[PDB]
Amino acid sequence: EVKLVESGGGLVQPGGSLRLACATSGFTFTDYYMSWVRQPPGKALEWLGFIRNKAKGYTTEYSASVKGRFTISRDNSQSSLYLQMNTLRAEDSATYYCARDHDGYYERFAYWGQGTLVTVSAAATTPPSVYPLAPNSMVTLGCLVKGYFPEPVTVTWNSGSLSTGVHTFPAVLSSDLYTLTSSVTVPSKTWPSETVTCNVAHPASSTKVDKKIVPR
Amino acid sequence: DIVMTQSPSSLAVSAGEKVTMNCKSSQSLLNSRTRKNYLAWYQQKPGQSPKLLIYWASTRESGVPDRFTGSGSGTDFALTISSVQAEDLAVYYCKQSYNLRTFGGGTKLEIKRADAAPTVSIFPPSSEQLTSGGASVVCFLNNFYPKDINVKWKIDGSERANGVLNSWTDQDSKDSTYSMTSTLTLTKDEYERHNSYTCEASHKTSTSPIVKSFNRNE
Ligand SMILES: C=CCO[C@]1(C(=O)O)C[C@@H](O[C@]2(C(=O)O)C[C@@H](O[C@]3(C(=O)O)C[C@@H](O)[C@@H](O)[C@@H]([C@H](O)CO)O3)[C@@H](O)[C@@H]([C@H](O)CO)O2)[C@@H](O)[C@@H]([C@H](O)CO)O1
Ligand SMILES: [Zn+2]
Repeated sequence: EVKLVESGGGLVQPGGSLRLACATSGFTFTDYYMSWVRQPPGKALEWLGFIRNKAKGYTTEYSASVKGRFTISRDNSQSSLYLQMNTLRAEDSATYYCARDHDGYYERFAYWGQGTLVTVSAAATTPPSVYPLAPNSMVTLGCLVKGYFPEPVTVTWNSGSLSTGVHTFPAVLSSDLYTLTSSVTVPSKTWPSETVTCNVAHPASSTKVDKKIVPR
Repeated sequence: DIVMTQSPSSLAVSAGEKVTMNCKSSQSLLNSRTRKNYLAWYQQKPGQSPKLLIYWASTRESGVPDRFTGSGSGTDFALTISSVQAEDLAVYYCKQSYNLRTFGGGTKLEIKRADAAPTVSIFPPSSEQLTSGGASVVCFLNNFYPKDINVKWKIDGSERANGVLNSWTDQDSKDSTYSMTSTLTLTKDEYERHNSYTCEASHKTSTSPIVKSFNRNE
């Protein structure tokens, strides 16, 4: 299938630089224009620029908001797309996606990466503490994932094998540290008789934690 | 400058109803040559990447349910959902590609459903957190409607407002409910000074608060 995958996202100091990369497969790379698009948390998509296909000789265009500060380039031998970002400021904090643009007929972004989150801040990387939230028909368990920076963190329950009845609440920032929690609801048949574990990852500190919810 | 604007900024619609959302360009997006309007519609569900629904104004991307219809021409465009389903919850963006590309500001579509009262549970601080010197007490208010809800924390029967952070999830793609977390954070020393820890949930589905409590004498 068509696969687009951004990477390189993370914490960078205001005034600093960062380059993202976008790995693609499943289609003829040189045929396509490629675009970058960003979305600050909670806000609208914004188109940033593109680099044209072979026929048009891989020229680049930028939106006025990043022209002269961002550079796009591609590696056709590898089917890769890049974004060089410079003199970053807080307004640049956003999830950045690449998307498959024009092939010379269809006017459409048919395909999009999962996105990679960039945070522009002077605040330091801090790993989360992870705490078990333990207490009839249905029973509700949780994990409290507290004090981390920057975003994101992922939380799954039993390695992704518990999916429904999951609520992960949007982190809230206080004093330059985020906190979030996740809840899962399972029939008390299943618990504690059968284990429940939350798996928390914090890629900025490479943190991997499992917390078994044990009855008090 | 091609300026793209969308309206309404947000709206709520019950399942089965019609939804119309509009997209306005500041200059025509009709390539007089080809007679195609360079306007696409995208759908971004909560937590996901945007996804293509329509291009060239009215051409429906394969895989996209037929209840979605793009229409319009020149500077005015609409996306109409003939019969909304619970999974259609999302922000919808239009995007011109006539001169480079520019997204509109988006229309956030919420689902209206019947009122539903919240399921509340409370959790004491973990021994791991306490021994490190903090105490967070957590209430989940799960699967309710509408979104507006109030929680008050009572410690030994009295109200406390300092230290409480709330966070609502995006609406659920399946049942159209919200859920919210309320977290009260104390130091170990203050947590150890009291016994009754009470989370009270006030929602329009009842005149009577839903109250979940635990006493620190475990
Ligand atoms: C405005 C001049 C148009 O000349 C056309 C015509 O239809 O009148 C269109 C030309 O379009 C292309 C082409 O070689 O196919 C492609 C254009 O793509 C882009 C761009 O690279 O900026 C990107 C597309 O998404 C879209 O935004 C278009 C615009 O809507 C303008 O068409 O621009 C572009 O690369 C033009 C190029 O500027 C021409 O020098 O070329 C093309 O089909 C010509 C034809 O070669 C001669 O009649 O017709
Ligand atoms: Zn006290």
